[PDB]
Amino acid sequence: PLMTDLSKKGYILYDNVVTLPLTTFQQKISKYFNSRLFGHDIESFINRHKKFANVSDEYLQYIFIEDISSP
Amino acid sequence: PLMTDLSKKGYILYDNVVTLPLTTFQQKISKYFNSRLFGHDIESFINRHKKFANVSDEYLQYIFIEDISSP
Repeated sequence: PLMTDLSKKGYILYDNVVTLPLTTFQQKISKYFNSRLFGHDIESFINRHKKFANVSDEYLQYIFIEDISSP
Repeated sequence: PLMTDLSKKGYILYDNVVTLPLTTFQQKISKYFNSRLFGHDIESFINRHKKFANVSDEYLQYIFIEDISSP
């Protein structure tokens, strides 16, 4: 139920389904680990885990802890 | 404890790890490095032992004991 307040944290909700844009996730995770040394790991992880609910709607059934931790 | 002389040489300690610039590293080994002769051999050294913080930052976990002694 807290997706309502989660969407107010700079998040976008589509069709009442948690949507994970690819570029935002890649840019956010690129600031923590080296891209060159982990690109194959990232692509292998996403290829075997990604799921799309539409032709263009692609999301990951994963939620971080920082974006949901209360301040 | 060698920070007294390391700082005088213009080097900086990053994450308690000595930093050696790549450009000045290649300056001394210009005669000892050749693309046609030593490039393939030096690649196995570079990829195996040299580690970088990111794409831009470069450092080596080694120092020249003979090159730091005052003549």
